Amino acid sequence: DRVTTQTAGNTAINTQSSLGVLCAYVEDPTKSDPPSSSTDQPTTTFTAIDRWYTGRLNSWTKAVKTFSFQAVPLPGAFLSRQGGLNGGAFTATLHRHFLMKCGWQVQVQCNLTQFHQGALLVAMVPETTLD
Amino acid sequence: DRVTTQTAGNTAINTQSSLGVLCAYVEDPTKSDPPSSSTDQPTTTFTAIDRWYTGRLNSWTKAVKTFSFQAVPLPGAFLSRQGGLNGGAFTATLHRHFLMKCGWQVQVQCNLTQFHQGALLVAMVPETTLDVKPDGKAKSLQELNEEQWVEMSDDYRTGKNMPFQSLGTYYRPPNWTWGPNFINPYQVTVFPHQILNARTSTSVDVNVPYIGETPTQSSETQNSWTLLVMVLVPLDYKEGATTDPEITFSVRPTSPYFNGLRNRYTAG
Amino acid sequence: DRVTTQTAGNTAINTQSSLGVLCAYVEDPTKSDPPSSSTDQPTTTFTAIDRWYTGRLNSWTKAVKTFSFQAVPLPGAFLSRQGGLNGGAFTATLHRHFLMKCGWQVQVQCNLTQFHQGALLVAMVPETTLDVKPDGKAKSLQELNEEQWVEMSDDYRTGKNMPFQSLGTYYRPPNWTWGPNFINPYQVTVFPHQILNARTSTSVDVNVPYIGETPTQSSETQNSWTLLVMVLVPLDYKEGATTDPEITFSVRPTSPYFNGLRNRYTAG
Amino acid sequence: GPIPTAPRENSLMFLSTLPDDTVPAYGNVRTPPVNYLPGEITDLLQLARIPTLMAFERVPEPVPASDTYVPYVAVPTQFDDRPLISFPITLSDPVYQNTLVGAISSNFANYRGCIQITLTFCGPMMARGKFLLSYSPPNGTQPQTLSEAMQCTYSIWDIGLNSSWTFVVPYISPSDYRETRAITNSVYSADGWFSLHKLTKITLPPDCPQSPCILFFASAGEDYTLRLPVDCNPSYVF
Amino acid sequence: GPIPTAPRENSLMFLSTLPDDTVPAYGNVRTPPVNYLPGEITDLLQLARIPTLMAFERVPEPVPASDTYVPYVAVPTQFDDRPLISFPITLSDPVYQNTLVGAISSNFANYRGCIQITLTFCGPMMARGKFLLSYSPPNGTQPQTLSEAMQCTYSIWDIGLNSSWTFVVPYISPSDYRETRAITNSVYSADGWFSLHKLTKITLPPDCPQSPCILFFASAGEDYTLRLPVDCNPSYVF
Amino acid sequence: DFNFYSLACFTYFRSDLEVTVVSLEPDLEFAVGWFPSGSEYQASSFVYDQLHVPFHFTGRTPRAFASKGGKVSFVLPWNSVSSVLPVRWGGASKLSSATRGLPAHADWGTIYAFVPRPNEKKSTAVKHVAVYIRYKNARAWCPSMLPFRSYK
Amino acid sequence: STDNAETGVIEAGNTDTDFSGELAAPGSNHTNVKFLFDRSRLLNVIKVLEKDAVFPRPFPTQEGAQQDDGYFCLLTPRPTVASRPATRFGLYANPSGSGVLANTSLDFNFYSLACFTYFRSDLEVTVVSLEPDLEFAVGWFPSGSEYQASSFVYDQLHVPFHFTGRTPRAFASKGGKVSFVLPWNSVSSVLPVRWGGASKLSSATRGLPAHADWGTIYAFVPRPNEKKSTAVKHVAVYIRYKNARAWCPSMLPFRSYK
Amino acid sequence: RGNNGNMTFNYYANTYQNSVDFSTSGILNPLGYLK
Amino acid sequence: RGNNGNMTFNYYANTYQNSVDFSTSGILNPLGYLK
Repeated sequence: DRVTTQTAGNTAINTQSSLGVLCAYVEDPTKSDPPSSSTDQPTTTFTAIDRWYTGRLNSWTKAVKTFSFQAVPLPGAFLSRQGGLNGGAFTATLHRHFLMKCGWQVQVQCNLTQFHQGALLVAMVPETTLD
Repeated sequence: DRVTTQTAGNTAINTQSSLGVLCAYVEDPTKSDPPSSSTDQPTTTFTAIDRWYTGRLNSWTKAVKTFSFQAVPLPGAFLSRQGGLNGGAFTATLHRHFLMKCGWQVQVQCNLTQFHQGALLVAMVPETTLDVKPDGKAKSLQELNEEQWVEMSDDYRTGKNMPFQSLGTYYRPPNWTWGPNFINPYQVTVFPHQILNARTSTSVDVNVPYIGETPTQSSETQNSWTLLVMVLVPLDYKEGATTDPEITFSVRPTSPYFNGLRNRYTAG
Repeated sequence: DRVTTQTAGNTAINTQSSLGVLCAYVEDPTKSDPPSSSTDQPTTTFTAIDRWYTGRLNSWTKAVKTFSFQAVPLPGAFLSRQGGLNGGAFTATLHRHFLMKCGWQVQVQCNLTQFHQGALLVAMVPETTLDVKPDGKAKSLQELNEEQWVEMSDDYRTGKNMPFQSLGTYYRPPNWTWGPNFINPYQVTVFPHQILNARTSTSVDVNVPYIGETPTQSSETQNSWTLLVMVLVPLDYKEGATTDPEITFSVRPTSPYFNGLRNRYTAG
Repeated sequence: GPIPTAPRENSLMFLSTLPDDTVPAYGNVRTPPVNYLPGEITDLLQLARIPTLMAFERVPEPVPASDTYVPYVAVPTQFDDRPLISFPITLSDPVYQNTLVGAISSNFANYRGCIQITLTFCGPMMARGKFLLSYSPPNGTQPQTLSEAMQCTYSIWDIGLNSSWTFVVPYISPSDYRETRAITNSVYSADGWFSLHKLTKITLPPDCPQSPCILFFASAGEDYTLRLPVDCNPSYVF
Repeated sequence: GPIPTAPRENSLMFLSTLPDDTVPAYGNVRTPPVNYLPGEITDLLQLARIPTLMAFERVPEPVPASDTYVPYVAVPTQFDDRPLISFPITLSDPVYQNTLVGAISSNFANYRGCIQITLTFCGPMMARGKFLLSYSPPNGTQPQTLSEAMQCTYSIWDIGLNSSWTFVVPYISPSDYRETRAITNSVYSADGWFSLHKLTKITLPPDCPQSPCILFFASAGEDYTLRLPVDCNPSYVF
Repeated sequence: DFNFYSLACFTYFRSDLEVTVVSLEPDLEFAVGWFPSGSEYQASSFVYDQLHVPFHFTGRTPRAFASKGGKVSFVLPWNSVSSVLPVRWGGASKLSSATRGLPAHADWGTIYAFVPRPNEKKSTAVKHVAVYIRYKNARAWCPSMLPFRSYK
Repeated sequence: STDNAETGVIEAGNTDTDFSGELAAPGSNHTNVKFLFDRSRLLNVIKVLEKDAVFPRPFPTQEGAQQDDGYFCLLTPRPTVASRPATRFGLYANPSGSGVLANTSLDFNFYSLACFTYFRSDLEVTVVSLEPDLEFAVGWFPSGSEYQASSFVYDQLHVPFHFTGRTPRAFASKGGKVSFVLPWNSVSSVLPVRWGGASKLSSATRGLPAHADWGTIYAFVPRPNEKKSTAVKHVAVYIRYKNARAWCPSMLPFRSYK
Repeated sequence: RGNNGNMTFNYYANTYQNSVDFSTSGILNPLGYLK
Repeated sequence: RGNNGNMTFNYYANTYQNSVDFSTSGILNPLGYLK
């Protein structure tokens, strides 16, 4: 079951080497209540923000030492357009609302093949000022 | 029942001289289907665009002649920020979608009182190119400030001044005489309308659904509904009364469907 | 299920990269009736012609351009012994019967591996005169060895070079421009086909029934099915890899009907 | 008695598209039946659904001859923030000109439904990489940036065991039907752009060949429909 | 066998108003349906019933330009025993020329039913007054006196909380239908006169503006009917 | 169509269209060629027996040959990509350099009249043809204005 | 979605396969084979016989042959030359030279949408005069038949035998038109759009089918041979395919990018 | 009904004599209401 | 059906208006299958 094509809105991303989806720290990070601390009607999801957004990181090289890292803040990368991560309607909604609550689905791609060795740790780390 | 406070989202607008809400051409312009001509999932309504937006028109004066008018294109006033009509999340959604379908709720306020006479015709008029100059370019806010009211004359009665393609040097230039985007000024009361008479009310209500040549239309170019405020009886008063009463308007979109999600619009 | 060994008679061919068998244009090209247009008893199948026959094509190289192709006419390759395709009892039955009706099972093998890139389109294409020179005579094996691949150009795209009757000295010689036996090279994937990609497989399977303008056709002249092997992506590799990979093909006839038993064919 | 009749004004007119039969001259003819022959074509959309090769120019700038059009786009190692290939969704464009979808549809005035673009990676099995395939709605300027492609309808395609990706171009139109041929280049005929961006670079072990190629197919979706047959273009015969 | 037929003398005649269909050339065409679009107009009398503005000259005698026609009549303070405004009930008269009732009806030969005249007082709320609205049958001389208007069909309209008065002109005709256009100015085309008289003067507290205005609308009653469509007047295009 | 705008009086219109073609020249043999909305004229000729035969004599779209002094009559469906025809229009067809109020496909197609004879047969005398249209199953939406009538 | 195009089968996908959406509703069926080809189109332009013809000889025709070119029309979508079936289509780009200009014909509308290998239909034939007020008649003979090339004498007027016979003759009125539908008359089951075989065992041409036709038509004046003037008259041929059926999906012609 | 009188018999089918719209999945109405 | 609208009445018999083949003794099919 290494071939998985995950669909969200008008965007579908594909991989042929899927290790599965790490669901932490609940069995489904989409199962969630209206935020109890604000009494105005929330602006909920719609199909043009129910989609994936893709950005670029810097190239990995031989000269990159052990434990060297890149930090991508969320939603800060959308606000700063880090790595070309234009967020469209989602960023337009971010700049027009005082509060924001969401989870995240992330997938990182790196184009390795055979005759190469190395390992990359890809983690969602709360909470950082590394940016 | 002249006191009505109508609530939409986080915005509530109030009047104490309500004549009722003109519901044309269906019993409820909010009752409506997903647009059948696009198969992607539409971006439907949410509570931060389920609200009213308020803008300012130019002042009504004694010198404003009969049938002089102001044209407010919808959604074009949001795109152009005409009269300070910033649309926030709604305009941000407009610039990021190729298609847009909605109806409109409009209320126009003008602060009359006793010892004043005059009448304003407030109509939603499909379909107009009245926001565009005769050379084919849209009016800027400086030009809309300089008018200060569009005078009715031979042009705009016959459609002689509507935007056109020039034939070029190959053809004889024809005598342009008539066009279908005329205003017949005596007949503007066929449209969904109310009259802002100084005698009886300070505000009017018109409620219209989506209409079009297609079940959805392009967000950037459509002018399927236009808020037309036209003088029927000129202002008169004795000296000491309030000179230059102001005209404001409040606009709410109903049942919006957005299609073709893409990046923010940049002109060519 | 990539390991499949298909058995027919005394011959069994094996592959470990099977993409499946392309069954077009019926669910089974072996399901078929005695041909209704001949009333003599047909010579039906038996276990020494219920078998596979194997032949060799020319080597695929770096220098082979895009859409260059090899044409294998069926049953014409058996009649001409093209690529060493001796047909034994099947060819002996072909030369002794006036009519022949059958389908075909074909498998083409090419010995790719990793560190190579390229793609081969392998299609059964009805109906071709691609085995014939533009002068109207069929290609000899020396000429098929000298090509070594047929280059796509202006001719074979428009049908300009297909065999023709000359008009003679009585008429003006016309400018020949078009013919219906063209190859539109971008559209060859309409036919029953598979792609021999270097990435995923070393062999392909296509299974076709009998078709024709008549419910049976003459044994000597028919070209109702042609095995077309066409380059989509040229070969590339670094030095030290295997130069010049070979292309072999395996051909099996399905449900043969022979009519008009007579002596061995001698040309006029 | 003679039946009183009133012949209409269009009497004796020959109309080429008249939906009615004419008089038979040579009836009582039985043709040979067709039980044996398979592959019967009821509807031309059955062949429209079959993927066929698109066409692009091979490489800029110098080419030995301009006729060298090719069904694939080569992927160079060099990185610049522009798409590798892009073409408008306009069925009269040369990229569809020799596909079955373009050739069949060009003899019709209108289309409805989705175009299905199929990609095939023809490089070596050891190659690894990722591509972003993006469909843009019509705009005042065609998007070129990967950040701009990310804001549109997009899918990320991973190189791996399965070699192919079928990208369904969504049907986003103001009208129920769209024009096949862009005469005036209006919104009803040109439905934006499809673009290919590389997400990551293609990585290779040593002694792999450089610049692998992505093979392109165009095909009709299952909801695809054609309407109003028109006169053909006889340009192919000259 | 051939059916015996007798073609009539009017064979091959094209008749523009023929109540029959012709041969289809391009059938089997499905159009996009129209579920979404509201405001469907079944009958033009639905727009005839909608009130629209009449037209009169503003003031006698000097005017800057004669094109200054106005949808209201100003009410002066001066008293003289003549009506403020009067117009014939004749649907080709210029007072109906740019109303929807006159414009729709002018393309028809005959009408039946009542015309509904709607008045609107646009003066200040502090104004008080009374008006006599009178419809006169046809006569050898048009009535001008308030005593003569009182002898006709009349209603007294009071200025107060409700600003508008709908005056239904009664249908009093010798024939069942009436001519839209007064060619010969007969009794069948000109149905008398409507007139406005002031009953009392309009009274104002000080600092009110002088000369308030009455806004005029023309509209079709619920019994209004039109018959026999005729050729249009193309005068508007020149 | 002066008769249409004298009673439109509405914003949107849809109907089928009966087309009738009448020659203004006596005893003319002529034929009618039609191509739908969004289509175009095929502008070339082919040679038969050294006579140039134009391609508009044929095609998949309806061709109607009148007799000598005859008439042509047929009804056409609503063929547009659009739902209805806009009587008046405020939008724009393109995003750039378009003209406001000019719809692109508010039509039932285009017709033309041609002599059914090759290009070699020609004389200088120009001949004329009148076009008649009739609206079948007409429906209307969105009540609107009627044109201004001048008081001069 | 992920696929393998090397399979040869690709499932026709929808918007909802990868993204959020739904199927576009069907609204037309004009790609139906029985609907599409059932429309009339110009086949060929032939000259009108005013005398008993001599049928064109088979190829290669040599010098001095006395024959009447340009009068006979094969009812074929396939290309023809000199009223005989052809493989390559030919045309003439320049006037200058010496020799006979052979008539050639095609159905461009058919090959623009064939797109298939085998075809069978009945054939409505419509015959329209290019000359005004012409009185003319249409003679047809089926596939495998031939023209009867002689005349008989009535009252010292030579009357050609093609005025009669068992095959259909249709007399048009003065300025009238001829229309009739023909059955599939071949010995073959279907018409090959493209063909790879050979008709003979010796000296045949590959790709030239012998009986891929609905017969041959010709136009003639219904007057004897003594009534003749020098002015040549012309007739256009229209064909319509009735109850069209197709088999074996195939290619569409190459479109040049110049 | 429309301007049609020959009601007895129709020779051509409805989908050839007229268009019909595709599926997606007197007494007069007033053009305006007051609340 | 085909491009035919006059469905109500046929004057000539089927074997005269069309050919028929002699006896010997929508939803779309896919043109290819995988095993």
